[PDB]
Amino acid sequence: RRTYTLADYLKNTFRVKSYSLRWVSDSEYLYKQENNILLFNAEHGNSSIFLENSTFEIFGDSISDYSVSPDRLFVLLEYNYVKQWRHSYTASYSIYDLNKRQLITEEKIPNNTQWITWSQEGHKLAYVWKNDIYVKIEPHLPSHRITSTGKENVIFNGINDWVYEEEIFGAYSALWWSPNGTFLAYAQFNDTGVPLIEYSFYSDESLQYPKTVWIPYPKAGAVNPTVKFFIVNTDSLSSTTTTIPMQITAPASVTTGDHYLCDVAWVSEDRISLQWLRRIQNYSVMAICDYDKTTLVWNCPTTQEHIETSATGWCGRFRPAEPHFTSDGSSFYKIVSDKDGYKHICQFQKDRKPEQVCTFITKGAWEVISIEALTSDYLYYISNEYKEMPGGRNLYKIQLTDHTNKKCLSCDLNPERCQYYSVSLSKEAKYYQLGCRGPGLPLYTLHRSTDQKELRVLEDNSALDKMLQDVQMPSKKLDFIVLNETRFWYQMILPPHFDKSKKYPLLIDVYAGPCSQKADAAFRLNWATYLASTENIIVASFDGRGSGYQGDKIMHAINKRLGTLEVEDQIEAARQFLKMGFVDSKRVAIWGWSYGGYVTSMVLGSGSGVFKCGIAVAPVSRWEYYDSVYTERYMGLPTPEDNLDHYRNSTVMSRAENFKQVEYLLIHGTADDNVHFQQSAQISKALVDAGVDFQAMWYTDEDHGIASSTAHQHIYSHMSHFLQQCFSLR
Amino acid sequence: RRTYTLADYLKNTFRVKSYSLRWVSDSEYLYKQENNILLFNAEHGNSSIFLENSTFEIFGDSISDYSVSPDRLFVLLEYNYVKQWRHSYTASYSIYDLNKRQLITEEKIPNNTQWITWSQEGHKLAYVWKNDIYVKIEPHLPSHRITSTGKENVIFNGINDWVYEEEIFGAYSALWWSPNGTFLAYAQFNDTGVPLIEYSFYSDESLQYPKTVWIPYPKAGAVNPTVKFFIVNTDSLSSTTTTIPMQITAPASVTTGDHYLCDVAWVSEDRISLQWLRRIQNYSVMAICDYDKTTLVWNCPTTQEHIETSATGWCGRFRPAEPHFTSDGSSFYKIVSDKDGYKHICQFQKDRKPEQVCTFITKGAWEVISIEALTSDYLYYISNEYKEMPGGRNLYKIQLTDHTNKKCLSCDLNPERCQYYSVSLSKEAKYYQLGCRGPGLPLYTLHRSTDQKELRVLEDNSALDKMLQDVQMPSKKLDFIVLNETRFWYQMILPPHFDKSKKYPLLIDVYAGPCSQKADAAFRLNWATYLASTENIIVASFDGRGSGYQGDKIMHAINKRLGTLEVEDQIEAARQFLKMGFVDSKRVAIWGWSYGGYVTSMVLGSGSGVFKCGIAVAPVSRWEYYDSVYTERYMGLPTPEDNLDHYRNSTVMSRAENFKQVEYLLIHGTADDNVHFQQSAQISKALVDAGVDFQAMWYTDEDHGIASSTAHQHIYSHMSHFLQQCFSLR
Ligand SMILES: *[C@@H](N)[C@@H]1CC[C@H](C#C)N1C(=O)[C@@H](N)C1CCCC1
Repeated sequence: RRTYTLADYLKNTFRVKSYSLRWVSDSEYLYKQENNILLFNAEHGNSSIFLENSTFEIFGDSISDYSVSPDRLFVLLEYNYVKQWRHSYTASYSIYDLNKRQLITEEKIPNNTQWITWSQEGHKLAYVWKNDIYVKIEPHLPSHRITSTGKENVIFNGINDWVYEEEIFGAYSALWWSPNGTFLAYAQFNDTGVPLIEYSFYSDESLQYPKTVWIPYPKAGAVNPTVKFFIVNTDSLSSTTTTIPMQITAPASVTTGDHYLCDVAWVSEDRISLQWLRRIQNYSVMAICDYDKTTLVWNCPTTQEHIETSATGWCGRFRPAEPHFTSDGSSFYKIVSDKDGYKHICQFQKDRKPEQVCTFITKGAWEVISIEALTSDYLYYISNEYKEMPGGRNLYKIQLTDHTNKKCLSCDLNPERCQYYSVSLSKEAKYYQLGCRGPGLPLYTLHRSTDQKELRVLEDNSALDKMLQDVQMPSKKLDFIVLNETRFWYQMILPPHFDKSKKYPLLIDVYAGPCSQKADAAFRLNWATYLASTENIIVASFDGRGSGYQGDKIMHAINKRLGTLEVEDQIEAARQFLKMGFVDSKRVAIWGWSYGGYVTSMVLGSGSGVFKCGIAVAPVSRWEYYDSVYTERYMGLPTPEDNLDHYRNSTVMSRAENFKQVEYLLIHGTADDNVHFQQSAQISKALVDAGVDFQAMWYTDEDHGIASSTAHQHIYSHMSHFLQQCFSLR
Repeated sequence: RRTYTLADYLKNTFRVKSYSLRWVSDSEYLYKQENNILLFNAEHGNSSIFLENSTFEIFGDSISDYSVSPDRLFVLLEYNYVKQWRHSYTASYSIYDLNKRQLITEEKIPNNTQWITWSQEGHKLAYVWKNDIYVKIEPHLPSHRITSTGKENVIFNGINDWVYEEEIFGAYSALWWSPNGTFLAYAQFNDTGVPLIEYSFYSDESLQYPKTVWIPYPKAGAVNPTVKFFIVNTDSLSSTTTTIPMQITAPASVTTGDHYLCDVAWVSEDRISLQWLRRIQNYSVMAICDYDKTTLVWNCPTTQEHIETSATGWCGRFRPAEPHFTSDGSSFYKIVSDKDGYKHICQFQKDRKPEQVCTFITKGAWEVISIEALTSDYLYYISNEYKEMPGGRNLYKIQLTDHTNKKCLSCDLNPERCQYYSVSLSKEAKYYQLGCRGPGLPLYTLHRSTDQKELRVLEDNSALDKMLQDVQMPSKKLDFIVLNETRFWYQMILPPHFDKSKKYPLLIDVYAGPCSQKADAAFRLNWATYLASTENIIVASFDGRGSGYQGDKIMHAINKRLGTLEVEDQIEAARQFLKMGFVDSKRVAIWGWSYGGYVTSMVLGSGSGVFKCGIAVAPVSRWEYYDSVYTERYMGLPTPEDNLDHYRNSTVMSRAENFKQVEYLLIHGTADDNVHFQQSAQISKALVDAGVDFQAMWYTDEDHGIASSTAHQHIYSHMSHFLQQCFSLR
């Protein structure tokens, strides 16, 4: 009869396993086992050593990661990893020759690389160092410098600047090898007119004078970085001191004013697909470009233009979805909202057709989460269609030649244990591995695409299961309440022997940002687990308006006015929970991180009287402080000629007064390059001028995630005690 | 039966009056009455209007202050005051012609002056603007630019750089008019090699991007600014486009390495006195310089050198005391430690004499606080001699011609009400005003120097007295405990009907920095008053080793090792207090600001088990972070060749562990240019790595004094609740 301690959480007492494989072909994959990379034969467990407990130990214990060339001939050894922003980071590398069985030592690779990657084919390498792109046709050979315009915080070649890395692409990389590795496409960013944000860094107590970090960061309405797209021919390198990359210029309907590069996708090797977006993400264009053999130039004829548009809000969930072309690149499938506002799959022809560019292959009041693979006859995707649960994830498949032949491949398997699947098909969809993140303990299995014969079970958390037997785990209800005649899903983490007649304190876990989803069928062991299993607190989340994957009617509901409906609906959800009975209305709280911290703060400052206390970590206090790409996507420009008013209305400080009726805890990281601290600093100041007492806590040199070990532990313990004090427990 | 509320303190319910006069001659003074400057006749209350309720109102309500030329012909009107550091600030000025009865409008004075002042004689003005010195022989006339080397954060002409303003001179000014206004002496500082500290400023929530303030600030051991001393001849100005100032060069025994300018003092008009100090304040030299009429140059012959030295610690209390020359400038009196280490008054002859430069005029185990005036026959000073109370202040006087004719002039007056006097003699000591800060309510009276006949009572707080009748005011014991065979004074603010048999919670109010004094006989209405009158908390302070005015044996006890004895003795004092009975050992706290916050933190982190909780505001966490002039004066240089070890031993972070046994509250101001925040940031981080929970609070854009109105209120309320929570009250 043991509970789930805060220590169980902080020390990670109960490890949850998984099976992260790396398809190397249509029939074999790689898998790390006891610091050994093994090659597995999907079909017969037939295994085999690929890299030993050994190898990795040479470069000390600093071996951050590894990357096997596609032709399985060499292996990249990452080490001396140094983080920088969400995805950026710099490591040192070593190429290990599998065949010759030793480390290539000749033409090494810069001891401070910002990015590196093999071609899709052989053993070609492209890496960015000092903001410049370099190429090595083969591992033993010398580097060919592709660019030289590179310069810190000014010119980025092959890597994204801060805002692009964070809001557009999602990674540091801005390189794209064409299939058959003939070309190498890359983007270039000029951060010149972009303003700077400059926070302090204290470092070891031995540093006598604190450093200062500057970053070209564009806040709402500020001048943004600029782009340029190039494609350099890899094959000529050996016969020149320099090659002259060819530039593609965004489509006219985008060049008139500020705009961004949305996504890159190689169709074939003489055809590439680029997606562009206007600064006001109202409009989007996806041009298809062909390589002219004669004049050695790329053409992006307006006939292959393709326009995406939204009269309700913005394009895509967080940006236009990616296209998936056929072999002959004659057509492509892409997820777009249908006549009803439901993100579905439809076909396109390379050449645009007058208001008929699409033919939907999917219909219904549910949405396609993502396209997973496109065979010559099949299109495997993932949707939240099954059991009308927008919070669930299942793997479907449609026969191209017959859109009727639609079959779910995960819906049966374990309806009880699994309702949230993650997938991963082999190079040519011959086999497919399934990741059950579903309600119960995560379950990984691999099947044979043909008949779905579950070849075997790769990982069932039997171990974690035996362990959790001696612990009083909490439960998780995932249902939905209905407001103004609409389904609105929510979830609750119920403490152990939860008795519907007694009354418990309630903690609302918030996010509620555009296209967010907190109510789902995924298994987790987090802080909320400890809060229910040991403090008997009910932790609930509610996906209200402007959220999830339930159509644009719900998502675009927030458009041009954040800090409105999503906040309100969060309060309503609490009301409703109270009406369910088992909630001690005298002890109801709410917390959130980043966007969630904003809503938390906006709820606490609404004076609805419904909440006692709350905690906001790295909150946003007013949209002018946040970056352009994100903010503007929903708020437009902060100008009288546009949406300045809603900007100035959705301020947290403008609600300082109402905080007198609440115990508030504001937490922020000192080195937060994302949500600047200026944000919380502006809040504390607002409350101080209002004469409202509250509790604060800064985390010296912590990121936007306050995730260093010691900090992570400290911030959760401190938040626990805050709730304990607030709920009269502790 | 009403108590003294936290509101009584914060809103300043009970105003304490005073009488701030401005001697205009040996017989008349100025006094502000209902926004009217009145001229009073010391002798017969004979008054008279000098400036009206009027005048001041023209320049709106922005009239920051006023300054009457010595020849009472014009008045300076300060307005548009903008603070910057402790004493620095910039205002706008207007010269008001008393005679012509209107504002001089012609040759105005720069709308952003950094400093200004009349000559000691007529109506000459010298002011610094844009770091350059300017002169106006008379108010209606045009400015004569004296310097032009001026440049922000680099070259300072006539004003002090940050460290000098803060640690050496105590004011922004670096100008000195000679008597008879012929010359104008000034110092010039080059901040060139001095490193920068750069904190952020957020300002109104409308500022989209936070500013950054940089300041050339030299931390312990860092490169210091450099000095140069000039004297320009004011009389030539009218006959040149430019004048060439003459430079005086510090004495040889100081020029070998880093050093500072200690103090400037004009002896006569052909003789000036400069005091210099080595970077290691072990040594000091006070040269006397004469103006050569022939070669038009100043000479500072080594024969008039004069050397001050300390084999126990540093020179002076916070720097060498100032000299007080005779009329004919043949001799001068200055406060220096005697053979026993007691700061006393002794005579010097312009020319130094081989190890006999001094002749003490004072002896005893008490010290002379300061010299107040030097007549042709009398020397008025202030000491803590009376009743062997080092915490008391009395005005004495000695007949020069007979050192026996020593008489105290304030010791009788009101032994009950007054034990802490402040003085102020007329231009030639014909009359003298007394300021009773003593035990009881402050009492101001003026007397006639001849026989001390108290002419009248200028201010007795009868008003405040009538008011405090209906309030249960706390008492204040000022006694001393004896440790290791030595007197050590302490004081306690006892709650109203204090009953020696019951038991109260204890709050130690700390400072305990070198030459500090918290135990004195001065009347005050502060936070501690509220804490006793309404929370029944005993607030006590203790002057232990390395403190007050009780000889160098006690003061220099800390030398080369801060964060030692002064911390310990503070704990001992608590022990002793407990042994006195009336202290609930289960509820003992301790707080402090700046230096006090350091000791508080060092005590809490000592694991002595004696304290429950504590509060540290803008603390120092390790001496390498604090500035050079201050730190080095007691710690030397942070180098292995000197005192690096004691620097690294006295760290607050090195005691993180021991904080597990304490409720700690760390508070810091965001725009603290004095104690950088880097300090608290380094502490929070230390505790977080130690896994020690604690409470924090930052004050957005607040100074080192967190003294803006809203902030001041907020920080005390928050501290109150912290103690309330800690002491189980609230
Ligand atoms: C906190 N999560 C901040 C607050 C605003 C925005 C959101 C949501 N945000 C981000 O960090 C975003 N970059 C966000 C990360 C995942 C999708 C976009």
